[PDB]
Order: sequence, then C-alpha cells, then structure tokens
Amino acid sequence: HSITYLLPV
Amino acid sequence: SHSMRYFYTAMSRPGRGEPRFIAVGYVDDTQFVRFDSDAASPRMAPRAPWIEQEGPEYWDGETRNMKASAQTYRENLRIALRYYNQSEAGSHIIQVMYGCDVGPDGRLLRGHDQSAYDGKDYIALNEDLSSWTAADTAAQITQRKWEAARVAEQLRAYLEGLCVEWLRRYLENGKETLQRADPPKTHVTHHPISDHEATLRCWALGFYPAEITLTWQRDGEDQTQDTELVETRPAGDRTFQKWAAVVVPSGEEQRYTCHVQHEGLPKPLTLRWEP
Amino acid sequence: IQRTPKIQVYSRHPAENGKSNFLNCYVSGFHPSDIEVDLLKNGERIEKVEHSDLSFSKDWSFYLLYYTEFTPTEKDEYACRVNHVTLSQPKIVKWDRDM
Ligand SMILES: Nc1nc(NC2CC2)c2ncn([C@H]3C=C[C@@H](CO)C3)c2n1
Ligand SMILES: [Cl-]
Repeated sequence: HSITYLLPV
Repeated sequence: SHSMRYFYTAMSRPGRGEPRFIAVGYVDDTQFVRFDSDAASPRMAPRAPWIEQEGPEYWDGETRNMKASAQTYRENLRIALRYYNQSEAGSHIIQVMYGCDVGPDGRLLRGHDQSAYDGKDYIALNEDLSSWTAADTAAQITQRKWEAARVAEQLRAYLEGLCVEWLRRYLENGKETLQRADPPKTHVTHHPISDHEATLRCWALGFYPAEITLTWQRDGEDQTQDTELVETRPAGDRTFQKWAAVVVPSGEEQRYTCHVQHEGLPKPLTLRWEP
Repeated sequence: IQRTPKIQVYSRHPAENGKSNFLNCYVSGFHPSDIEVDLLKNGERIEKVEHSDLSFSKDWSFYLLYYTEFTPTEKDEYACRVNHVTLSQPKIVKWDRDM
C-alpha cells in the first residue's frame, strides 16, 4: 500500500 | 529477504496537456499495481493475481491517493522550474522510488525514499531515516525545507508502519508465488562461427527472482573477460531470462563448463555442451 | 542527462515452428521516458502490440517490455524498431531465435 503524503519540495 | 517498492514518474510535456504521472508497485521482483494519469479512467489497477482480493476501499483509496500524488508532483515540477531557473516550455521528469526491505524474520532492515530530477540524483533519505543527501544546490533548498517540516520522521512512520505491515500481508496472500523456488530451466547451445572457433552459450530460462549468476570456466577458472553477458530480461510472464556466451577453439569445448547459481536451485549447477 | 536505449528482441518461450508464442522487445537504460517501439513482421508494423508499465532502474534509466502473440515459422522474419530522442534514425534489431 502506497503512502499518503502530499509533500512539497 | 523481501522488499516492497513504489516507483513514481512525473513528466511534463508542454503542448501535450498536464504532466503525466505513472506509479508502479513491486513486491520483490513482482509488479502488483499500476497507475497512469493518461488512462481513459485513471485508477490504481491490479497487475498481480494475489492483489485482486483487496476490496473497494483499497482500490478507491489508492486511486484517490494517486490522483492527489499526481497533482502534488505537478506542483513540484513547477517548483523545480523555479529552483533551476528553467523554462515552462521545457520538458522535465521527477522520479521517486520509496519502500522497505524486511528480513526473513519479517522486520524492517532498511527504508528508502530517493529521487531524481531529469535523470540525475536529487534528494535521498539516508539509512538513519533521519537525515538527507541533497545532490545539488536546488535539492539543498528542498532539504532545508524538509528538515523544518520533520518530513523524515513521517517517512519513517510509514516505512516502519504501513510499509512493513502491508509487505508482510502481501507476502502471505501470495505465498505460493512470491515465496516459491523457481529455478532456471538451463541448457547449453553450440554454433560454430568459423573453422577456427565456435560459440558456446549457456541459457537460463523461466527463473524467479531475477538475481542470477552465469559464469563460464575453462579447466575450472572463469573466463570473465572473454564471456559475453546479456542483461537479465523479463520473459513477459513474470519470469526472467539470461545467457552467457563464450567463443572457444573448436575441439576444446569440454574444457568449458557453465556455472549457474540461483536461490530456486538446491545447489549450483555445472553444465556442459552435449550433442 | 539523456541515455540511449539498449535493445533485446527475443521470444517468451523457446521457438518452435508452428507453435504459438510471444515476440518480445525489451528496451532499457534510456532517458527521458518518451520512446517509440514497433514490432515488425517481414518489414511490416504489427498492429496490436502491448507493453509493460513504465518503470526505472537504480540509475534512473527506464525500461519497457513490448510484446505480441506470434507463431514463428521457417519463412517469417521479425524485428524490433526503436526510435528515441537520442537516436538520429530508428534502430532496427532482428530476431535471432538463438539470442
Ligand atoms: N526523495 C524524494 N524526492 C521527492 N521529490 C524530489 C524530486 C523532486 C519526493 N516527493 C515526495 N516524496 C516522498 C513522499 C512520499 C513518497 C511518495 O511521494 C516519497 C519524495 N521523496
Ligand atoms: Cl532554513
């Protein structure tokens, strides 16, 4: 299962 | 002895619509899910048998998550444009691989979260799961921001948490394929290239996982520099192929043995050509 | 960085004339991800060809498997034609049932 993390760079 | 990996690819393409986002998921050498933003109806979809048993909350949630991830990666492509002072009419790529390796005991050995921009290293989570390796100045901006946002700890929460737990589940559900010994079906062929010489080729087919060693020996010593190796290639049916070839003086073939190592084998094979 | 695709044309199973099989063209080690792959039968583009999902290796280079059903014969000759940004002209690799 994929991670849930809307991460900006 | 096992691993789960997710590979995300985001590609900008001015004039060809929004940037494309593709995600694939692997357990060991077996792909089990896929996502493509270009599909008529973009959804996370099964690509292995043992995954299809997951219910609607798995496929719906992973679909919503991939659609969310795709938008964030599009945001990130734009941010990178600003970091590198690049044009919006240029085409670029973000590649991210993340996941966990667990031992035979089923416990975490190593976590991963590394990326590339346009084919070159960008930023990577270190083995401590607490620090970063920024590959350039633009990635040092990201590293700076991620340290403040405690990103590593949250990556670490996933990698120790859901990642290992779902990996353990996947390994159990597909224990019959994922944990089965599939040794290569081996043979040796022969084709004389001239009067002086001839070509010996050692085949290894239908094996899983992809890791294998094919070495030729003469009188018991490897012809490392003389042996032509091809890259291990997918058969198309979840198995892999490979062959090692060496060119030998016709008549001296029997001096040459092909040595095959695979984890699906009881002990290493030693092969010879036969007519 | 841009990398040129390595190409391997081969069959899923050891070829038998008259026996159904799969023709494969494995392209790997390339960057960027845009690429065009055609399977050819005696010089002619095979219409329905499929491919695996886009993925990449540890060095960030991409790989795809293009495949199609085929029944090999003595007469019939096959090839894979690949075009990429790193290639001035499409490269054509012929199928050798011993490679
Ligand atoms: N090393 C890295 N680089 C990223 N972007 C850089 C190349 C611009 C990046 N974006 C998100 N993540 C993690 C958050 C959850 C996982 C899936 O997204 C990974 C990332 N990890
Ligand atoms: Cl700061």
